[PDB]
Amino acid sequence: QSNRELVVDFLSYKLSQKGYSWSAVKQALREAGDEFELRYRRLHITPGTAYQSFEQVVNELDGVNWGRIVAFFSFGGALCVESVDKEMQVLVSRIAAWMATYLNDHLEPWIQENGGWDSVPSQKTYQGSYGFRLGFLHSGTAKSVTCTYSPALNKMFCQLAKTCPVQLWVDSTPPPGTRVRAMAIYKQSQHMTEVVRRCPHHERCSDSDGLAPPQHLIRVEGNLRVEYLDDRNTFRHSVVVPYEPPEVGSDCTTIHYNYMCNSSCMGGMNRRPILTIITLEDSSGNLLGRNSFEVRVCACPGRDRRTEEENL
Ligand SMILES: [Zn+2]
Repeated sequence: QSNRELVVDFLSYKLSQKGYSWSAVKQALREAGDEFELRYRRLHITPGTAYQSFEQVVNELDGVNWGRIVAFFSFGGALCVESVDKEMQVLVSRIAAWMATYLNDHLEPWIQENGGWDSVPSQKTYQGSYGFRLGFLHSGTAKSVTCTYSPALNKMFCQLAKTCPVQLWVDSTPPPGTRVRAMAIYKQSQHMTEVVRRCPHHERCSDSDGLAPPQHLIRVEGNLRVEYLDDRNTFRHSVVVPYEPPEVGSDCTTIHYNYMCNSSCMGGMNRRPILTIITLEDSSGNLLGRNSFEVRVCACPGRDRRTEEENL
């Protein structure tokens, strides 16, 4: 229980390589941890679903060898960095605690027996040089609310075709010509290759604003400069608007998104969970920053969020 020095130092080292401070046989793990990274690749994380993502990934890697321990320590390193990227700093100390309770029960008893000292759009969060973060109104879960967001799940519940305000926060103002793109993908791995689109009923219902194509799940409300993309090679849908600096006195910019199809719609999402990816891009289309959040479109956003959070 004092291998804590290994976890508390190895993770703080991977935070050093990215610019974060924590706030013998130590060298040995960093070289392997590093040497494993340049030769590798390397699953969503929320403050509530945090221990779940640790039970799953660590149990899924089937005889413990000297190679998986690096792969496990290195796994906890990316987790703490991505947790801070997602503006979820709280999980860093929690991850070290879980990294201290798995090796103590499952992984070490193998080491004392040895004792030797020698197609799919990515969803990784990047805040980028402009400090790009997402903000949400804290609207509670009373039965009458159009849209609500759950921080414990980083999940937004909204009613169909209702204003979903999403805030863009930046440390510095991106140059003119900057654009903001929204895109939905399926959350589960088995469906991530499938394009999220509207179901036949809502696709052919008289709801068009005259700007969005009838097959697009996500629309932007109140913006004549809105642009809709059906990708030439991935066939994925996205919607982009020009970024505007915050209003007079404000310090965030608010896009009004609409979700035009319900989560349980047969022929569409068919009760499958989706994520919405917001990217900041310049005029030439280079990526400046990316954040994502799960979305569910339902009839009563209030009751569904409270029902989900009461499970935590
Ligand atoms: Zn539908």
